[PDB]
Amino acid sequence: MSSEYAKQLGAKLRAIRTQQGLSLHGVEEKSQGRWKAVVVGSYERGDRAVTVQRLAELADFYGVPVQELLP
Amino acid sequence: MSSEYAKQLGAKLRAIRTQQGLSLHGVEEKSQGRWKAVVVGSYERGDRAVTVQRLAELADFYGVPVQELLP
Repeated sequence: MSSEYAKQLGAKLRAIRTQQGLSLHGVEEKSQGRWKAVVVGSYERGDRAVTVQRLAELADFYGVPVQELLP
Repeated sequence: MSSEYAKQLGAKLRAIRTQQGLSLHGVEEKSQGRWKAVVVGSYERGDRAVTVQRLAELADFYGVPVQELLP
């Protein structure tokens, strides 16, 4: 994905996370360790590729439609 | 992405395409060549990775919400 797309997708992932009062540590705890803070952080910065499958899994985790996370 | 996820995502991409009466050639024509028949075909079989950005672009092209294409 383009740098801009990855950056914007990561920004929405960060916004949705913070919006429901979760820190990266909080995400790791709530997900029983499935979603590691370091990994989610990398997705949010756009430093690591977020696959469609992963995006769908995160959307479900956060309780929001995939559309809300799309740039 | 898992083989099953890629396969299912491709199946929905194929279903939506055919549903609106477009052949792979038709897609290449309607998209002025942006979406090549060989490439879209590979996405449909799950032989080539479909990025989130690409999925969003295809959803727009087909005129359907991204959700309709998600396994």
